[PDB]
Amino acid sequence: LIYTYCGIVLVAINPYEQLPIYGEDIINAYSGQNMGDMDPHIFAVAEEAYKQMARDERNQSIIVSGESGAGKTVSAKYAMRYFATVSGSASEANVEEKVLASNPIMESIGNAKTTRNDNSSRFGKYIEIGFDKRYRIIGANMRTYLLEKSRVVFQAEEERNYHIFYQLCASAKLPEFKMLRLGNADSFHYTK
Amino acid sequence: GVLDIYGFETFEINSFEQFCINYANEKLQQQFNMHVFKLEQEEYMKEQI
Amino acid sequence: LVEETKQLELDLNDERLRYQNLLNEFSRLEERYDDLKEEMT
Amino acid sequence: LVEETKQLELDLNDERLRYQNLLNEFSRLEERYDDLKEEMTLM
Amino acid sequence: PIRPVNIPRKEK
Amino acid sequence: AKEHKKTVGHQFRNSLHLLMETLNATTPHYVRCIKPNDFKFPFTFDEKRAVQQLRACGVLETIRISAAGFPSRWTYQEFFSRYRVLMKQKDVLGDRKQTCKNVLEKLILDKDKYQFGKTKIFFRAGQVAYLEKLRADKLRAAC
Amino acid sequence: DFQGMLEYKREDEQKLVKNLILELKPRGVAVNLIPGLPAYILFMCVRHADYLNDDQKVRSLLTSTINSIKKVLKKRGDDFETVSFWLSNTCRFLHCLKQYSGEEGFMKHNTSRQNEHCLTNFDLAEYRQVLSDLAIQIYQQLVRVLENILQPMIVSGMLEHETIQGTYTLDSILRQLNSFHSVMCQHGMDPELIKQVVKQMFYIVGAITLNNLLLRKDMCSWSKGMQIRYNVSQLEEWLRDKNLMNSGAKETLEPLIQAAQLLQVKKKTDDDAEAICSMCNALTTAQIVKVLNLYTPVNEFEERVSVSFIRTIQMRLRDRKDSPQLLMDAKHIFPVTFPFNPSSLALETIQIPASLGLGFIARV
Repeated sequence: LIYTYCGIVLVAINPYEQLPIYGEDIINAYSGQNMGDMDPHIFAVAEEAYKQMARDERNQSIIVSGESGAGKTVSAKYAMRYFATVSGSASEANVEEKVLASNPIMESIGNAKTTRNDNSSRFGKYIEIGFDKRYRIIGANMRTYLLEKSRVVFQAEEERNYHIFYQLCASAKLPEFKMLRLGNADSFHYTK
Repeated sequence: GVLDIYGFETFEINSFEQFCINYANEKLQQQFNMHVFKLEQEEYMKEQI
Repeated sequence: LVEETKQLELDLNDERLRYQNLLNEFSRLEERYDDLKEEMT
Repeated sequence: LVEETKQLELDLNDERLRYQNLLNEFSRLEERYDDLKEEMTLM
Repeated sequence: PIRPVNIPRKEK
Repeated sequence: AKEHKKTVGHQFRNSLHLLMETLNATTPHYVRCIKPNDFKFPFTFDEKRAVQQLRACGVLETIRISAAGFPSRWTYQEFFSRYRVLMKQKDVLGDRKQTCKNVLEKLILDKDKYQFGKTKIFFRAGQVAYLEKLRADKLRAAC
Repeated sequence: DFQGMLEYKREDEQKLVKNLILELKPRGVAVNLIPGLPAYILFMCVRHADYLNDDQKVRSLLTSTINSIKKVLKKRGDDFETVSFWLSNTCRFLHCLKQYSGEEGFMKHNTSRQNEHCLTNFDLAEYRQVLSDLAIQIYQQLVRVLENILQPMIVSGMLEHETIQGTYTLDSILRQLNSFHSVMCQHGMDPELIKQVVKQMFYIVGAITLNNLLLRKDMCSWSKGMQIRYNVSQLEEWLRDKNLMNSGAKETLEPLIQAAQLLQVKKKTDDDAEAICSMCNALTTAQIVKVLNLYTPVNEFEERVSVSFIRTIQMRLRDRKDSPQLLMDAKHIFPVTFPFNPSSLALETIQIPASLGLGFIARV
């Protein structure tokens, strides 16, 4: 098991595997359930967030801390998927699909390989998801804080610059990038 | 709102960014402690104890 | 055995024709819904 | 009889499930059509 | 007219 | 010119203030992940990684703080169902609240050990283990 | 002697149907006497129009009937009794249409007096197909309504409640099922349809129970295995009361029974592990490994499951190659069929009651 209640806190362990515990069947099973009655899962805290919306009607916050991009990003993506599945608004569901597909772009432009993690968050991210009177999603909002400065120009041993640099360097063979005169990653001082 | 920040991580060598990371994490922990204290007294006054 | 095989094959044909007819009617209803949505928009 | 009936009834059940699902989407499109009728009556 | 309905006539 | 006068630390402080106000305006929920091992291969746990990451998270401090008070909580119906063996037939009555309170008082001399409540009784560290040990001994002797 | 021709003003024909469909309610004792008064009346009116040989008029009548039934299902679909009564009406209408359309296969087991009432002018096989489709739709809606009613019921009634041998118990579920069975019996379900519906609801409740027990760890106790098995019993003699062992609900139930027995069985030795693998055929390896992983010793003597036992179970049953789905399809709907059930009622002798107020419906 990865999840465990620690008071109100939830604790997880990075399993490095894709366990099927994230099936949408399990997601709808978690729907309409009291806190802690099921086994621990972030689906439970998401359901508790919706229950708090029903009761107090005040905005919710879910905070993840610990290792950078170990279980944080994947858990946040699971939470987003849970919210999209519960709301079930076609245009809005497309909105969270865009958000999820974009998460790689901010990973490329704001995250980099480190000794701790090859996909490690190098900046503080904050994502707001709006809600109408129907408690349905209507929009999203991005906010960033404390981006690393040295990473742009300095890269430690076995540590890369922002993933976008290497991604564009390896993809420099595309015709539309040809006039960019971009070589491989080793051809530039910000990536070698 | 979901908040995604690396936790209490101290590298081998410290810098201004690393100190800012530690201080921000300490502020987050302070908010955690105060809010959980608020909630625990909330439940302690919900019940007759 | 022969009678049951014939009946089951007839049922298969009935299922096929019902499936195709419902597919066609589904396409028609999709067209009508799309046209009404476009008129509203 | 059981062998042959089960052999063909597997496909029978699959086709019947598809039939029922198609009826479900027909109901959904009928609900959408009712919504469009309500919108038209709004004007 | 949501469902195309036809009436077959019996041949006596 | 104000932004250029403001230092990087000042901008970081302002951003922290803004997010702090945003968080305080909302109800928070807290999830933490622990890296089991440095080698990152699946399903393998190391004590050193866990203890260092718990020191970083400081979860142990919250644990001990809750342990100082009454961390363990037990519902009246839950307690009666779990502790029917230690529950005496003569003390069994319609209202399980007072009967279970009396049984707990008989079994546990110190009042401070247990905290009586309207719905659940709260306990200090050792009472759950003490009661479970007594229950197990009684059951095995009877069997 | 009057054959039962139903004469009415065609201009107010819509009024007619809204007197028979919208205005009519299942609570009326008149329809409660003989299940299917609206169906018999509609069929006999169609037969009278066939005597008049008015294809346009019967076409309009059938279209209006279908539209009104759809409108009732839309506005009043939440009512269990209403949808049950309308399903009765549709089933009886289908059976009567089969019995006297003119297909000799249906008259193979029909009385000559009934055969005299057979329609001759024209056939309605395509109308039969449309009616069958609407019957499938109303059946699905009834299943949805039953599931909606039962959804909060099962968790409290089955697992949370402690059986003694918002609060719901096993007896509450039994009473709900008895009320449902009475509702279908009084409305005039075909007994085979009753069996199918009972099988569907049993599958639903079993799947819900399995999902809840699989997702909950504390609920998984060797002590609760006896309670689960005893409840399964209580349900099976409940089925014995209705003599529906032929229905097949027990076949939906064996997954729960296998899970309960597996929990009750001792898991110390691999010699028992092979027997468990043999007996736990219905449940896939995913649920098996999960339930063994999450087992909890309620009492001191019981011990946690060994990882070696887990490995033995995983390697022995790897040959099954089961699907990776963890939870059963709660929304699954089994295919439903409508076998033809002939009615021995004398069509002409049936008369309208005064309660329905069908004065404009003249009997000839």
